[PDB]
Amino acid sequence: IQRTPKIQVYSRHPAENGKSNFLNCYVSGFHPSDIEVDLLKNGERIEKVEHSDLSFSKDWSFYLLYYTEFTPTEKDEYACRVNHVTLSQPKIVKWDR
Amino acid sequence: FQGPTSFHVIQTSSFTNSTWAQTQGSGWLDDLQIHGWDSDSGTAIFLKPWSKGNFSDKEVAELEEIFRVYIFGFAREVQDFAGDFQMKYPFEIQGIAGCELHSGGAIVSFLRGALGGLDFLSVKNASCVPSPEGGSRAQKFCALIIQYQGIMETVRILLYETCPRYLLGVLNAGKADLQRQVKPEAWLSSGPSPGPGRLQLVCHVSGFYPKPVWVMWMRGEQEQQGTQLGDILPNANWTWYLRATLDVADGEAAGLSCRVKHSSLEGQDIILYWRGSGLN
Ligand SMILES: *[C@@H]1O[C@H](CO[C@@H]2O[C@@H](C)[C@@H](O)[C@@H](O)[C@@H]2O)[C@@H](O[C@@H]2O[C@H](CO)[C@@H](O[C@@H]3O[C@H](CO[C@H]4O[C@H](CO)[C@@H](O)[C@H](O)[C@@H]4O)[C@@H](O)[C@H](O[C@H]4O[C@H](CO)[C@@H](O)[C@H](O)[C@@H]4O)[C@@H]3O)[C@H](O)[C@H]2NC(C)=O)[C@H](O[C@@H]2O[C@@H](C)[C@@H](O)[C@@H](O)[C@@H]2O)[C@H]1NC(C)=O
Ligand SMILES: CCCCCCCC/C=C\CCCCCCCC(=O)O[C@H](COC(=O)CCCCCCCCCCCCCCC)COP(=O)(O)O
Ligand SMILES: *[C@@H]1O[C@H](CO)[C@@H](O)[C@H](O[C@@H]2O[C@@H](C)[C@@H](O)[C@@H](O)[C@@H]2O)[C@H]1NC(C)=O
Ligand SMILES: *[C@@H]1O[C@H](CO)[C@@H](O)[C@H](O)[C@H]1NC(C)=O
Ligand SMILES: [Cl-]
Ligand SMILES: [Cl-]
Ligand SMILES: [Cl-]
Ligand SMILES: [Cl-]
Ligand code: NA
Repeated sequence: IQRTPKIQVYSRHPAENGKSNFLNCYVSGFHPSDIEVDLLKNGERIEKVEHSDLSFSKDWSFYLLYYTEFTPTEKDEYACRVNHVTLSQPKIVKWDR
Repeated sequence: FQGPTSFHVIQTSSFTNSTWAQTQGSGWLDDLQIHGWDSDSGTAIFLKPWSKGNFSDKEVAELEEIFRVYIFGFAREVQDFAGDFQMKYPFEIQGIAGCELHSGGAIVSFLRGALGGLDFLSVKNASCVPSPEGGSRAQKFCALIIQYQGIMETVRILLYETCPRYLLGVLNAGKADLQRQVKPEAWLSSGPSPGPGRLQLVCHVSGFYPKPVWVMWMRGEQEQQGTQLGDILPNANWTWYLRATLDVADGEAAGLSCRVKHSSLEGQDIILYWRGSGLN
């Protein structure tokens, strides 16, 4: 009856170390609507994160876009962390160029 | 014309228990949000300077009061009839209503409802149609909602008379954003191996607007039928992201290219060339 969120992490531009860019996290296919989404920089919550208002697709599953400006580096690690009623603990999906 | 052809309002009503329920809402031009809605104050948020279309402030304030009275009143009625409808808490109700401009110029209206993520009802010819997934509960809801000629009349006016004029006015008022052209950028990468002796080649296409785009893996002028399109994903600032992948045997990847056709390019297709032995 409940559907767990699908998480897709991608950059707006091709990743180039030291070049400014956008980090997107598309959270979709979930039900019910209540959800918690954070973007992480080396495991720590980014506070300057923008998001779309709740929407849903034709099967009535909900989706959201969360995004932030970032500059990818050799070592900095980025991720999207999601908590939903269907998950025991937050699910973390790492950014991979 | 290019860009969105439809306007729709959405509702997500969450009934946590017998004493608590909240409704989330917004207004959209296909996938582009133009209205926000504050859940507890019951007030609209205008996201673009042209979000009111050609409607006057008066008419917009009138519609806002209609949605506010509807939203608060909907939670009240659901809570009263919850018992009779054998509702177990928590439950979630969704709705979508709007209209669309077709080729030939006809505007078609729609209103759909869901319960628990499943289809519940739809509106056809100003009438409540119960959905099979809704069962006896949807049959009962439609029997009850027609008992109130007021709600019915209002839904009719909003769907078949307000929405078409609103849609034409807002597609005109917003045409500097809705019909702009933004060029994509494209790049190549190698994905995980799909199987023995195979590679996965990825063609990334991002930042384009409007949404229609053509991306194919090629061998010269020959389109590779193995090209798998991913889901068209959103970016910030009303643009899109797409991945077109191809499964190939190693040794057969040389000679491949990715070609992009988009309205904004004006016939000058983007062509990327896969090169061998890590020359990318
Ligand atoms: C916001 O925009 C809407 C769309 O406006 C048009 O498109 C935009 C993008 C701009 O380019 C505008 O300059 C342009 O007007 C407005 O709605 C439209 O308004 C016009 C009136 O201005 C209206 O035209 C009338 O149509 C009736 C017949 O309509 C029936 O039949 C058609 C099919 O034929 C059907 O599609 C309809 O649904 C109806 O069933 C006709 O009798 C009228 O004729 C009379 O007036 C004309 C001069 O206007 C005169 O030459 C004739 O001799 C005769 O007296 C007239 O042509 C459109 O039908 C209507 N479009 C829609 C979808 O509704 C909208 O205007 C407001 O609402 C209208 C319904 C009307 O009450 C107006 O007076 C309102 O201002 C506008 N504003 C708002 C706030 O919505
Ligand atoms: C600037 C913005 C432009 C927007 C342009 C228009 C877009 C509109 C599209 C269609 C939207 C239709 C859905 C809204 C329905 C509102 C109904 C209604 O009467 O709500 C209000 C009052 O409602 C209540 O108090 C009753 C509570 C809700 C009862 C349950 C309703 C179930 C949902 C409708 C299902 C309809 C099925 C059959 C219809 C033919 C306000 O009315 P009024 O002002 O006359 O006092
Ligand atoms: C669409 O709605 C209107 C309500 O105003 C109905 O008149 C239509 O009903 C159909 O036509 C009438 C004249 C009568 O023959 C009736 O039996 C028909 O159902 C209605 N259309 C449909 C198909 O329901
Ligand atoms: C009803 O739901 C709210 C959360 O939505 C909760 O905090 C509250 O405790 C619940 N019931 C009571 C006893 O108020
Ligand atoms: Cl996932
Ligand atoms: Cl055109
Ligand atoms: Cl229609
Ligand atoms: Cl390579
Ligand atoms: Na959880």
